[PDB]
Amino acid sequence: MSREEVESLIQEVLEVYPEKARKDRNKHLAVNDPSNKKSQPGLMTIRGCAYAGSKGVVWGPIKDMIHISHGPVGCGQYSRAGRRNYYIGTTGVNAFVTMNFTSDFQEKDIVFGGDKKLAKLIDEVETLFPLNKGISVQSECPIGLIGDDIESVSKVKGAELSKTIVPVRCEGFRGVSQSLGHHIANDAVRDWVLGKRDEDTTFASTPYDVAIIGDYNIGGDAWSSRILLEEMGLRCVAQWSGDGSISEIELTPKVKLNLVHCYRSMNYISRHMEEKYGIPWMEYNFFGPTKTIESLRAIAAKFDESIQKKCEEVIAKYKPEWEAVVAKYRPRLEGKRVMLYIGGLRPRHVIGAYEDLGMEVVGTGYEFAHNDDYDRTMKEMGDSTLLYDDVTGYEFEEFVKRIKPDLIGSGIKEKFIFQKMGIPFREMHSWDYSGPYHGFDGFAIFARDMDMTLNNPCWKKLQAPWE
Amino acid sequence: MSREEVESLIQEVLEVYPEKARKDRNKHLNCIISNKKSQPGLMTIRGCAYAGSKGVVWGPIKDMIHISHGPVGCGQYSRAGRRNYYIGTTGVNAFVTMNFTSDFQEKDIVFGGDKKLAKLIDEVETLFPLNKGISVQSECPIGLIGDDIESVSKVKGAELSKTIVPVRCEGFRGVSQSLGHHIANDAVRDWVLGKRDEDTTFASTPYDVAIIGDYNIGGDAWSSRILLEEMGLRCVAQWSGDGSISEIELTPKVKLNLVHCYRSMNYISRHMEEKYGIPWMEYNFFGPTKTIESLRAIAAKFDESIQKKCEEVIAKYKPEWEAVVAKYRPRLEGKRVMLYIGGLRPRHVIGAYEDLGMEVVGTGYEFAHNDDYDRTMKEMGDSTLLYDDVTGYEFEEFVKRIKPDLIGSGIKEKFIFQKMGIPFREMHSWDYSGPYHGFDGFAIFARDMDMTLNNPCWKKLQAPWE
Amino acid sequence: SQQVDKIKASYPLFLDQDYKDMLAKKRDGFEEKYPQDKIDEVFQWTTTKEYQELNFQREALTVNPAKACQPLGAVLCALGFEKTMPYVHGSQGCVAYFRSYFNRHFREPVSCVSDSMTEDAAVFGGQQNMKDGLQNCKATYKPDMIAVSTTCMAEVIGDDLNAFINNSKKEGFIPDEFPVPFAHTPSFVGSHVTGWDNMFEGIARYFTLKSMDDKVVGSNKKINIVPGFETYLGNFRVIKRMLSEMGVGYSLLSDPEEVLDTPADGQFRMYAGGTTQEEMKDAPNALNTVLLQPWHLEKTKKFVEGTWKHEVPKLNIPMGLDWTDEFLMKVSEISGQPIPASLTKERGRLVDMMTDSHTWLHGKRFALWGDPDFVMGLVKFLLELGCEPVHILCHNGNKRWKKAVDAILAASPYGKNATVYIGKDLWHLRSLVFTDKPDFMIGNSYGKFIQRDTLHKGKEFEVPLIRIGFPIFDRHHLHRSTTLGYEGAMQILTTLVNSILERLDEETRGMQATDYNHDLVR
Amino acid sequence: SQQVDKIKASYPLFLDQDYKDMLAKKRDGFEEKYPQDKIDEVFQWTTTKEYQELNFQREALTVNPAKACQPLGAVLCALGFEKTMPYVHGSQGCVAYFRSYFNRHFREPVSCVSDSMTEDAAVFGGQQNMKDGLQNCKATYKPDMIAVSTTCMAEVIGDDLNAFINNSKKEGFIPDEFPVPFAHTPSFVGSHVTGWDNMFEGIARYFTLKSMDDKVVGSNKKINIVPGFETYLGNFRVIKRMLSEMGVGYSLLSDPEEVLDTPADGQFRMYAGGTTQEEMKDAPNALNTVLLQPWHLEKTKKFVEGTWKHEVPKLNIPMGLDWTDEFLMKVSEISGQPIPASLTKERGRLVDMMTDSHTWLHGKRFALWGDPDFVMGLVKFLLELGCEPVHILCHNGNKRWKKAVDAILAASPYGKNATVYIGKDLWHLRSLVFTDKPDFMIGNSYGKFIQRDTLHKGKEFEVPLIRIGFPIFDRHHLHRSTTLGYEGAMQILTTLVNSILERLDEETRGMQATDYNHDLVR
Ligand code: ICS
Ligand code: ICS
Ligand code: CLF
Ligand code: CLF
Ligand SMILES: [Fe+3]
Ligand SMILES: [Fe+3]
Repeated sequence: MSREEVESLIQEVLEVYPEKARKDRNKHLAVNDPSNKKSQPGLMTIRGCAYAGSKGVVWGPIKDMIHISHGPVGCGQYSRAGRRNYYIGTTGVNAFVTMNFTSDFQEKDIVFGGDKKLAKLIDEVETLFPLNKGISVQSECPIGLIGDDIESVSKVKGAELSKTIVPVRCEGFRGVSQSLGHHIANDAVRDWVLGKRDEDTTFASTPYDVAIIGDYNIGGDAWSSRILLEEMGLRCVAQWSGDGSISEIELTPKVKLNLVHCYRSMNYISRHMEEKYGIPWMEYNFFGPTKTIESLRAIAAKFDESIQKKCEEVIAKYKPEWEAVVAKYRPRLEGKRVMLYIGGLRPRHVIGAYEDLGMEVVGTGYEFAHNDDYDRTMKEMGDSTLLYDDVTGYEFEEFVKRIKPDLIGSGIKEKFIFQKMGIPFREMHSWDYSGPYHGFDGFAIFARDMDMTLNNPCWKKLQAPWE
Repeated sequence: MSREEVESLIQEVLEVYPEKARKDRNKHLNCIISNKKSQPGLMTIRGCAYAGSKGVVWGPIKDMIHISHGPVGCGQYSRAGRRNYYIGTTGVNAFVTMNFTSDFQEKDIVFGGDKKLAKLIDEVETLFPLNKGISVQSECPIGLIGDDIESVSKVKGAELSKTIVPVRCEGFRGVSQSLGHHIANDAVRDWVLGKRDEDTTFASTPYDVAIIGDYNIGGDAWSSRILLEEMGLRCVAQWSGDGSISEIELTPKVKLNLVHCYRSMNYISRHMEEKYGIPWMEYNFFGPTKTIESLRAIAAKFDESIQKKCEEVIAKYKPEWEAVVAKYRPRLEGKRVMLYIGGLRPRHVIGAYEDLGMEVVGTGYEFAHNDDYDRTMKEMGDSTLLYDDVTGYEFEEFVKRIKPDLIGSGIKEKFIFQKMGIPFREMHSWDYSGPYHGFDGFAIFARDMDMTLNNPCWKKLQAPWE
Repeated sequence: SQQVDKIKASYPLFLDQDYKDMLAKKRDGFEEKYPQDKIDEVFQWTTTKEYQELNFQREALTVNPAKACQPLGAVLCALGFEKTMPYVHGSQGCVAYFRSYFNRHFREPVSCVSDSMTEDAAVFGGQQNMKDGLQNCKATYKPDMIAVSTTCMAEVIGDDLNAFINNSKKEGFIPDEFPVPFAHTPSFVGSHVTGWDNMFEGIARYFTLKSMDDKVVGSNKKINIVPGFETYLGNFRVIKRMLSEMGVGYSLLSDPEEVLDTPADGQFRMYAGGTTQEEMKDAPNALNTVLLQPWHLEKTKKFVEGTWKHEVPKLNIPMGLDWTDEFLMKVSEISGQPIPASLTKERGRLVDMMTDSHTWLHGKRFALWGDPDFVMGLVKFLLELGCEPVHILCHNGNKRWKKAVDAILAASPYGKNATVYIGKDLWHLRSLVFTDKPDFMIGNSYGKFIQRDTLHKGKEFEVPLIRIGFPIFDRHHLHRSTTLGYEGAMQILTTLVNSILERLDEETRGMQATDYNHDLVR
Repeated sequence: SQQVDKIKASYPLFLDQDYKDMLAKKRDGFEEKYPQDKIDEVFQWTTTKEYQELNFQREALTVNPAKACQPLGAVLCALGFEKTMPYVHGSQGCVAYFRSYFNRHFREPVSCVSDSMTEDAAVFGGQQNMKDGLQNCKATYKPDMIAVSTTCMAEVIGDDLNAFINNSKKEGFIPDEFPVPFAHTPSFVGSHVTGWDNMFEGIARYFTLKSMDDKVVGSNKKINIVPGFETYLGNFRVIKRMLSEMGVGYSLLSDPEEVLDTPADGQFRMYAGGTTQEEMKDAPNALNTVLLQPWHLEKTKKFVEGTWKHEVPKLNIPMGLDWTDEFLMKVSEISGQPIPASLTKERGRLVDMMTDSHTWLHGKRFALWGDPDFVMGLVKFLLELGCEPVHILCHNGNKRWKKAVDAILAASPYGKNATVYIGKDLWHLRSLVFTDKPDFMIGNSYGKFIQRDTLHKGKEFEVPLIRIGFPIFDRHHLHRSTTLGYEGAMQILTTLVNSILERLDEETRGMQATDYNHDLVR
């Protein structure tokens, strides 16, 4: 499939739209040559809201704090357990990630405000959950619309109880997607948590302290990243929102380097720690052997000879392991074509792992990326591959019908559509209840999963022998 | 249900039969005859001599391997059918729930299975080293084809210093499970019981007893034993219920044999008396009244010490069984039961029912002899119904007229009467509940009769639009 | 490390000694974790009656709820109509969540749009959103009907749906005749079930209200059946099956059976089956309307009685023996169709299963939860089985309902140890299953975390979950089951007795320890 | 001791201290038990490859067989005919056993009689028994037909069934025209499946061998269906349901489904439903005859082809996707009926469930057993699911069968690690699940003792049993399930995925240990 074939496909698809939608969507579909706008109403965007980005993504994973889905019951219920941010803890005692704490707004709270209810709740949280190490209040749509002052309540109650209480104004009507949620969340960490130990000289820093910024530990992804950096002699003082603690966050200003995986969700805070604490940051990729190897090497290069050399040891150690996974899966997956649609990082970052298995990504796209994400993406995709920002359900269905990829990698709302069309589908958010996919150990699982689905005997059994 | 009424029912039911059958069945319906052949084609509830020997007497003996010798059916249908409970590591040192079989194919029928039995004895010995003995339970073909399982047992047994018991309990022998018991009693007597006749090593005490004919159905022997030892006695053996070979060999040293199941065990008891002077007595551990009566009778046989302790035990459980009657009796008061079980239970549970104020309006046995019916007429009410080797047709017709509130019989009867709307309890397997023996057994027995008879489901058999 | 022939996923990869060490170091080094002995102490404390009293005094904090919000039900109601697009006017985050939540439970596509109201609509209203939204949806997804619902954003700013829809028609965004029924579905009033009711009532009003002048109650000779919020495909199919067996003409309003179960045959079908617009228009001509789940269909009842003039029968949800009997007899009455031989047999086969299984079921103690109708039916059935529904919890239940259920309980010896809880949640229930330990829970997937908590206290305190309800996300295809009718009663019975027997097999699977009672036959 | 409010049955009564003490004393004095350390040592020995090799060298000893004897299958065959009494000529012990075995599996009455041959008959034959037997049975239980089989006593002494029945007719004990088909059914040949085959063919012969002159292959335009030894009600049911929705005229020869499921309505029905004598007589006029379980219907095949002149289609048991497709298309061909839209969709739904559940099922390893047709169908379906049928045991399988299955395995990368065992038993299988541990067993209730053994070696060695087959005694109402067709495939698929997911939930229920992977959504 060629250049003006992709261009004519785009026009073909856009023909169905009313003119306004047409003109807009046209700007959001491109063909590659090596964003951040509102969704058009009624077109079945796959996007979520600012609450998803703040509660679901950034704060939710923080293990030992209680997060309050503040507003009506919906938001917190549908997101409860929704995401696979893994963690070690005693849930309901010292850790709370999979629980749904909510202020469960009823009409009296809408009509007269929930700030009073929130103060009551904070006390209730305190009596019933004495081992919590902090609270966050994730505002749902009504909180801002209603004119509550969660900040006042947070300061007052925080003062009274000597707790870190973070107000987060991540109401779903703000921004255009879960992206602004990340930014609001980053700012809330900044304003209410990150400064707490500014005056603590007490932490015994070493020249090798790093923090994993933007790894939410999906299926243990952060754990299989950590092990590698640790083996290379670095100390990870903190994992940002993936099995994360509040103390780890408060300690993050002591480190020597911020290692950013998820640029999109956490570049904001990285920039800030740079300005304020002088801490430099760097982007890395831990999807597949190739990327993991160059990342380990770029990170090692930031330190002194001992680390450069532990790096080389680590790389040598895993060589036989990753080299075996390919010899076993490579022959089963080479030349297959993958279409991706994911959120703000993985649509670009998951290309190298595919290529290590001889696969090609013929189309990719993001829900909520900005243009700096697309600048990064174009480097990674082939000429004439399809790019789609905030794809509509319709557009996606149509692109798939033309391109006929062998495998699609996207979310839970896309899964069952393509499976019914007979295209092997892997969930590229929840790692389809499998994973981790990060690091060398994650590559083995990734390889095995792409293979089991794409080469599954079920895909031959769609059409009945009589039609 | 009056007596002229009962006799009228009896005659009416019999009138379906051809004459030959009618004249025989009339003889078997408070007199009565028992232990005769079943009339062909009439759907007897009885089993065979193999069931009586392997199923009932031998099977429970946990540390021996019991070979169902013949084709594959018998062993298979009897695998763990009976809830004879044991403590042990099954497949290593205990083997009760396993099915061992010589699985006869045509070649073994045409040429005989004696060489295959010799080969499998070797294989048992290879794969199950910790076994303490082997028994060989013959199925129908073994005798018919003229095999000599005795020579195989004697030869191989001598060759391996191992007790190998040949049992001629082929299903064609006798008329029921009953002869199976006897064949099995004689097989113990001839190949096991005498083994320690020259042994002076066992320190007997004046309080050694043995439980004879408690097969530990749902733990029944365990809930019996406890009470006897809490009365001061030492139970050296339990016959066939969590029973082990050494126990059986030690039984010659006891002071007294406590016979629970008279039918199945009287044979070996009488023998122990003749050969060893060991006296035997019958008892009942079903319900508070009987257990009380029994504990006392068994104690009065020894002295004072055992008699004080007997009275201690009685007081020690009086709160418990009285709580049980208080709870359950008002729920079961004046309810009427019809029973049908094997050769003991059809009389022995009567008292236990009466302790909950229920009336047994009918009872009968599969394979009892006249001595059992002698015993049975004392326990049954005036003008109640007796039936020996009841036919399917008869039992159905009796229940339709008698309309009992509860029926207590076996697995082949269960689902018939449940569809008729009558509460049914299995009084062989205890419907996977029990124990029913002793005072702890009484508690469960009481809960079970109530739960079933007063179950909400029985109100629901008729559709409201009908 | 991985061994390429035995690749390990998260479990049990992280159990490898190197991972174990790394995690221990992470903790000790940076997490400032409470000492384990403190954690244990707090855990034991959270199992006490003292924690419980305090847990039960909560007024502002809800922890682990057993309900979701209005538009979720409105969407489910809408999918039940022929070639209809559910449309929620408000913020888009809601639609992503509604679609994902049902996607997880049904394993299928769940189609639904938003009109993406942002910051700016919060000030000036969402009129332009409705105008472009409707047009765009109609053009792109080609539904015959658009069923409009609302998110809390659009509720708080008080958008007049009616005006906006009329203005969209008026400005020519969508043609005048195009069906756009609507409902206001505020997340801060009642729950998901309310949204179903509101939506259905909106749709019924839309096709019927201004047409009543020619409707003769009875002339089509059918009974309408309104299923309510229903997430078991079987329940839908069992109803129609039974009515077809009786030869009863019916008109199930809101069928989402087809579209929640399309075949995987090489094509994705966005719409499938459903109640036709013609069925909804003709629905006043029916002999009567039966509400399968009347405790969350109050608004629909008022409308059907008040406007259609149907004497809605006083029927409970057709769950269990008695209530399935009542359902059938009422249908018989209304339609003059005799209850056929097949249903009589089927009922007796259920009764037969009851007789066979009663000894294991007798006196078993249950904690349970769900929507009000579902819960009361399960309560009823448990009593019929001779079981004890000891903790009955319905977060979204109301006072009158609670009264109705306490009445049901008072009418049976098996209700004596039972308490109904309304407005309470799964953290509340957690206390109750520690302090007054039942044998099993009957609930939705959220229950697993309760079972996990009980196990932590010890094996003897573990309360196993029996997954019946919504949502069920950690098992596959149970959404295909049936809980209504004799069929559903058969399934529930089987699932109860077998959960009991399997647990017993687990407890008696100790070699030489407990396996004396590890019976082959039960 | 007992608490009147909390009465303990055997479990856990005997865990009480005073019983624990009492059992300890009983052992140590009198039992002369091998010491525990030796017991443990022998147990570990029995799990080894060393033990396995000796175990597999057995020529004479069978331990824990996975078959029953012929007359059992004859009885089941016989119960499938209208108002027929099964009658086993020979000794009564057998009949008590046959009835009990089925009573336990079906939880229903099972009616069958014996003639009660004793020692006396061993010397002089069983003629008088047959004479008085038939007469007595006929008068007492009033069947329309008496279907005679044999026990091994009667076989060994060589009673001529034909002559005996003829002499009972001659001598006036039963009417000349009373239907008394027979079959010799030796327990020492084949197994229960063989008994079904012999009985069916006896009944087929009885009704057709003389009448053949007026028979026109095809004239009644039906297809005959012979089910074989079948113990799932859903299987008889699904075959009828599919053929009916396809509009195919058919004649299910020998159907027991009514008499094995008779409502509890205040009556006991000895007889219910079943294949009519008129259908057996009209059966040669069918277009063709389809054998649902061909590997144990050899004699029946020979007769149907040799005497009725039907070209019996070469179809496998309709288990799994491909074999259900092949079945429907062959039926379409013969009947001239198209496969309706409803069946086409049901198959699609089945494939849908496969696509949704494939990631959990992929590469899962199973040990399995049962009858030859059942086992191969289940092998077939496992392969289609992407699962590996590692240990395939069929005690009553033959060499040709083992070849057929090895060919099925050979055609799939999923069959690469699989071995089929014929003439082997469950104590053989117990070694295989130790030395080459699979994830699950698919088997009948005898499998529980293997699970118990694996558990005893350690939790990580436990192989859970998934109960599919016959007999299932320790769960309730599984006899009502389906294993054939798309429906049966859907059920098996759901049971497998869910057994996998229950097991993982057990393994990840450890607070702060394994719970990291105790996901809400799977
Ligand atoms: S945070 Fe972001 S959508 Fe960077 S909101 Fe989303 S666990 Fe995606 S592409 Mo779900 S920017 Fe993380 C993401 Fe990427 S939830 Fe996960 S998979 S790497
Ligand atoms: S042995 Fe007998 S049939 Fe005495 S063969 Fe039978 S476990 Fe019955 S009435 Mo089943 S003479 Fe025991 C008996 Fe009674 S198996 Fe059990 S219940 S007390
Ligand atoms: S964007 Fe929660 S789901 Fe909504 S309707 Fe009122 S309760 Fe229900 Fe984002 S923040 Fe939440 S998810 Fe929406 S509400 Fe806004
Ligand atoms: S009375 Fe056995 S079941 Fe029969 S037919 Fe050959 S195998 Fe089968 Fe008693 S002993 Fe056994 S049970 Fe009978 S056969 Fe005789
Ligand atoms: Fe699906
Ligand atoms: Fe039944």
